[PDB]
Amino acid sequence: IIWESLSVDVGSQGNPGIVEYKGVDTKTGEVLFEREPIPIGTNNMGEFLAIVHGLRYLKERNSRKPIYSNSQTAIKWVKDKKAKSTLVRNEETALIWKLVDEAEEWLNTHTYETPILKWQTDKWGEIKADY
RNA sequence: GACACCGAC
DNA sequence: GAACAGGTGTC
Ligand SMILES: [Cl-]
Ligand code: NA
Repeated sequence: IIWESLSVDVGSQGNPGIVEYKGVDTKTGEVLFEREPIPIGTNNMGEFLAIVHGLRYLKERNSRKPIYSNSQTAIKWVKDKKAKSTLVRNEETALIWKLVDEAEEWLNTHTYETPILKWQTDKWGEIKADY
């Protein structure tokens, strides 16, 4: 474990359903950011937004710490700069799809060296940002 | 299919 | 705390 890191995760009520996410200091569990709930989204959209918010957070603070995510899906989406969600686009899902499109747009207009690391839940237990 | 992840004593 | 039925994604 790279203890000098940011861990991020989604939490939801329903999937699809109400989605939020947070970022914590891996060593302490201190909460560094938390997103206001978004009324309908998916687990994987939330995981993606959490990583990209973490990138933005660390870049603004000139931090070189890595990010841990437990999401193989979201780590791939970030590497690709494309969130390949199945969630239908409708008036109910407009909000989350706007956030996702904006996060992709951030990735296409900024650089980062931040390592995005898979949290190994099977070895290490739940990620520290788990709800 | 395998894997990573997220309502109801 | 501990003991069936879902969706969202990749490989
Ligand atoms: Cl960054
Ligand atoms: Na985890």
